[PDB]
Amino acid sequence: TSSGSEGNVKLCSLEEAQRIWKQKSAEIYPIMDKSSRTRLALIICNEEFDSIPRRTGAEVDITGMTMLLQNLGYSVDVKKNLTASDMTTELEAFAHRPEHKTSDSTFLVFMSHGIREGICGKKHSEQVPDILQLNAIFNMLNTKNCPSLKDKPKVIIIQACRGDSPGVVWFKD
Amino acid sequence: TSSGSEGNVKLCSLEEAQRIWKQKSAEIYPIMDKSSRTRLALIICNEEFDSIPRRTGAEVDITGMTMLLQNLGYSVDVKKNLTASDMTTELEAFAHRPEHKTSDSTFLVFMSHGIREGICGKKHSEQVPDILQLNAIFNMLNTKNCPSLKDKPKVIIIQACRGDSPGVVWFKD
Amino acid sequence: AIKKAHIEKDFIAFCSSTPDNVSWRHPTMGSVFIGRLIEHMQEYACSCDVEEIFRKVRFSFEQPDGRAQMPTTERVTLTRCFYLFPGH
Amino acid sequence: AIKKAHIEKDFIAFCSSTPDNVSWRHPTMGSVFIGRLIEHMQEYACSCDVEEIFRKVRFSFEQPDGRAQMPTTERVTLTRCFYLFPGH
Repeated sequence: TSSGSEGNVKLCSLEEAQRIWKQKSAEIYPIMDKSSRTRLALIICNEEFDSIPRRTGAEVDITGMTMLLQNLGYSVDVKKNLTASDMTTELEAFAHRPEHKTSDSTFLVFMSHGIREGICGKKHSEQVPDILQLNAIFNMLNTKNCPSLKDKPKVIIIQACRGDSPGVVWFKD
Repeated sequence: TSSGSEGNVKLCSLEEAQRIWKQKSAEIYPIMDKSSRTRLALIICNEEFDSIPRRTGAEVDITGMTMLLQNLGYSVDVKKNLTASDMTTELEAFAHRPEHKTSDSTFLVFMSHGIREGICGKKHSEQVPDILQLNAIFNMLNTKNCPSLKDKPKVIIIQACRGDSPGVVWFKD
Repeated sequence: AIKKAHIEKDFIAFCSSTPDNVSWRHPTMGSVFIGRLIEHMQEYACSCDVEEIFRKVRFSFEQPDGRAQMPTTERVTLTRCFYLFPGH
Repeated sequence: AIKKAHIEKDFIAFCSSTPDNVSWRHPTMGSVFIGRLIEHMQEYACSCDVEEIFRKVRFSFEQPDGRAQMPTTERVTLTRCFYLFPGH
């Protein structure tokens, strides 16, 4: 059955769930009551850019990821075609959402063009860079800026190039 | 018994060793014959600096690490008080050592002063930076520059500051 | 009173490629990394922790072809295993 | 013939602290991170993979005090579990 809330995500049986709490003791992140908990996720996807080419197919990634994160129990916020300044504002706002207090974890997902230095905002070009740094995301989600998410896993996912190279070398078989 | 080659390192019994190859199949890095294998490790430690203060106690770290890596079966090369240029030369040389061909893994250990940007060479000062970047180590050990160590784990350990901050925030208990 | 806490802790970043290198995307099938991650989460979230799932996603990229990329885990400060326990 | 390989793969970096922050050192007892790592390797190399050992080393730093630091794992491209199998 895959018509339920978890969809195509394979369920974890109660026998397997308690056998996982046997392999490792208090070395697992605590999970909140399914009843009361208010899990938040956030996807920022840039498809339409001013100068750099269009990311045809990003919609399938937005669809796929959103559905997956919902299956895992998160309320997915989807944001699109933002500048590095705009992304900061939205990351700042997500860090201020009250639901984190009644949450156990979060997922941040960024899908855009990227360079060696960071993630590209909608208005990016080689002459006028519009870049969000990996550093910025962490800084904005740490204990100083996001105290609600203290002691709770924060999972950041980035789909992007990190440079121009194909990342391959040849060798004799 | 701790007078053997592995010293204070707890031995892995053959029962536990084959029970580990049952929990995960071919998802474990292959290990070479103890007889023929030529495992290499390298520790670079900077204790004496030109301008920045002396790293009193680094000797206990050199002792400890060297003994530990030897216990794990590595031939430990120890290098001291080098510039960023000197460290590159030594990293370049370690990447060229023939024993890697008959090895399964390696350990790189760096112990020095550090800043946000990288690891400090012996001649470092704020006016004239002498810094080895994390990027440089990886670049010098990858498949392009170190083909002997292809498909083999390379473990890099860095003891250093990464900035000046204490890394703490306060909160109400 | 006031207690001290680590400023940065309980983080994991999962990137689509090693530094300096590209990440691919099909125009009708979306990004390879994302698709591979969904596939693997769908299949492994019940039994493995997220760190392990990422390792497995990396493992599926092991054998390269016409288009190659090697997903990379960054800035890990998880002090515990994160299990999703799907359905709970 | 020639085959394609990933340029960067099978790496793990373990740093003494999170970025922006300091790592401590006692003048007679050496560095805390190193000492803690030796301790943990000595005790866990037989049963856990290196990734897990690093997580445990991080876990021992969980409760901070007068001097605080949070070791960080960086640029992980391990596609498999690395077990040391000490004594083998």
